[PDB]
Amino acid sequence: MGVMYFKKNEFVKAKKYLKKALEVVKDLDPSSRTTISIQLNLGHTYRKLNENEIAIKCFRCVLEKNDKNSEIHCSLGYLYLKTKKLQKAIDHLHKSLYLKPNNSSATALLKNALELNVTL
Amino acid sequence: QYDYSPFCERNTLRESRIDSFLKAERAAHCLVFHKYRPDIDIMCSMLLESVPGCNKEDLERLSRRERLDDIINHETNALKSFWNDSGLVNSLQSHHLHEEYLLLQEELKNVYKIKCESLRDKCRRHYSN
Amino acid sequence: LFPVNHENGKDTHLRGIRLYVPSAILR
Amino acid sequence: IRLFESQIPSHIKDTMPWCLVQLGKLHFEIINYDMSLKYFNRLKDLQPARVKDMEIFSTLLWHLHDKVKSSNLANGLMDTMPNKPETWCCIGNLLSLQKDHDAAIKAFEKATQLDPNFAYAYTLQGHEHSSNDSSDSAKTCYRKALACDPQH
Amino acid sequence: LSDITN
Repeated sequence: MGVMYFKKNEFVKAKKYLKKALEVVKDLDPSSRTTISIQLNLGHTYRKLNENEIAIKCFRCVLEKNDKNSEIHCSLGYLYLKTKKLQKAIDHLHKSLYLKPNNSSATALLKNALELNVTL
Repeated sequence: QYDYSPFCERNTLRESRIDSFLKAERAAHCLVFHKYRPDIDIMCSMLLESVPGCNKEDLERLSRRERLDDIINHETNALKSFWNDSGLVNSLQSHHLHEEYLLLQEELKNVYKIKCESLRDKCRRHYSN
Repeated sequence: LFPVNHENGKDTHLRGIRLYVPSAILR
Repeated sequence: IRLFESQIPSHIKDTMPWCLVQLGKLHFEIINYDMSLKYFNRLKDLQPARVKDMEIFSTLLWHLHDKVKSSNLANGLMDTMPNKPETWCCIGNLLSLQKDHDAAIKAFEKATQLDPNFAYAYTLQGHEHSSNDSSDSAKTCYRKALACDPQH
Repeated sequence: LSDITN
């Protein structure tokens, strides 16, 4: 339901439904590819909700539970470049390149991050 | 009655195996004990009692931290050590001792060798293996 | 193409073939 | 280096293998090639069969084109530990010093396979790939080299 | 030797 409310460009109710899903599954079973999906979807909603700190913490948690995920690292770089944390942004981008060398948006993201860092 | 609980944790064993184990066990013990049931009884200066290939004299030397007939004595003695006191050597005819002796040091000498490169070439072994 | 071999052969080998074209620091 | 000169006694400085390694690496960073070699030779005198980090010595001796010393060090390092990535990276550095470089690339990739978290083998691969006149492989290797070590 | 001619 949260995913479909997100797809319907109605983020506020998707957010609350995903929060309810997370709080139901919070106590039990941190593993088993369910909390991973919950946290990833909730962080995506928050990054589309323009609130970034909570999205970052959720993405960090799911990264801790699963490191080999190129998309997670691209999302981390997106969030870090949205803020002015250029070092974390570039570190997560180079890692994402490490997991998957042929990434389309990642090359342009790295170029933009490096030019911004040099001009800074 | 003869106890067979340790031989098979299954509480019931078919009678053919009961005699199969009882007959086999008594013979095995009688070989070791003499160079009766198992359940009635299981029983029966340098610490070192025995080592493969050493006679009693070798033990005493350790404790101190140390022509045809004559060769025949050396013929038998080497096989005393290698065969761990085998009783069949006395039943072997004399001329059958010679060829096994010649093969004895031959196979032993082969062990001594076994027990005892350019940079480009020697890297291939690691890659290919 | 190799339409025919020597002394009325049938098949043909090829031992070698090559193609040729023209055209301070920190380690 | 000034702290070495002032705050380090000479007897400790010229005896401690870690001081020799650190001083050689530091003088490498200041691009002082002559200074580093005569202390790394002393380090080898203390113990020939030590690995830790010979990537620095391999990088220096590639520039100095000392083929015989590199050959001796590569032979000894492989004979001691075959699974250490530093020995394989030294061997590949020697191979690139000689002439052929495809087998050097393969040896470097094998060294990276021994330990995926060795960034210097990655950056050495990338630096070598420039000699191959190939960029896309070089650029991907450089990026994956940066992934391992953020501050390189 | 093969390559037998007609």
